[PDB]
Amino acid sequence: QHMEGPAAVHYQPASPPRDACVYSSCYSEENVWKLCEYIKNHDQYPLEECYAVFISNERKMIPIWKQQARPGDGPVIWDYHVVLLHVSSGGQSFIYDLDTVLPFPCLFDTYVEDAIKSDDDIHPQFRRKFRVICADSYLKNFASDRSHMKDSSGNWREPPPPYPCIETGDSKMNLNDFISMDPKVGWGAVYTLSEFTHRFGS
Repeated sequence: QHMEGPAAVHYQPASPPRDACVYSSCYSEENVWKLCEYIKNHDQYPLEECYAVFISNERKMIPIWKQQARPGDGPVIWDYHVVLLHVSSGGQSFIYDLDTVLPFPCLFDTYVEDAIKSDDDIHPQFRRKFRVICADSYLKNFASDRSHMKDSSGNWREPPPPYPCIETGDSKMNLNDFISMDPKVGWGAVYTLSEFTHRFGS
């Protein structure tokens, strides 16, 4: 036997159940934005405990396992993917990924072990980096006009979410500044996988 040695065994989710959340396939940046908006308006948790997490790399090709789009043991290769991180006040982190087949929410270490996996044996151009943006800053600064989701004739590659584009007073499109993992660009902090797990893991 091994003791763990605060443990959020009675943790109450910060969102409704998965199937009650606003969701559009291939718009995880907006799915996460809508979770942040829910948390802000629900007055259950401080918004400052929550983070939007962009996952990508220089070549924009990241594997993620346990994804609903490819049931089974293989990964989805995304250009980028976004999840919500809640660092609960006792220190235990939870990941909210509407696209995972893992629990919603999922303990941080379980998500990193099963959905992300180690980069040690991954071909280097597929290795993952993480941009972590406070949810308040994400709601204040993110904007997307969805122009990246159209084909060469201007028609939707994937059907858009059923509400108007997210925009701010300062921008109608800055998605590339969140997908970027250049720390000189955008908002938040950029981590390698080992830095990310060192920072938030138990």
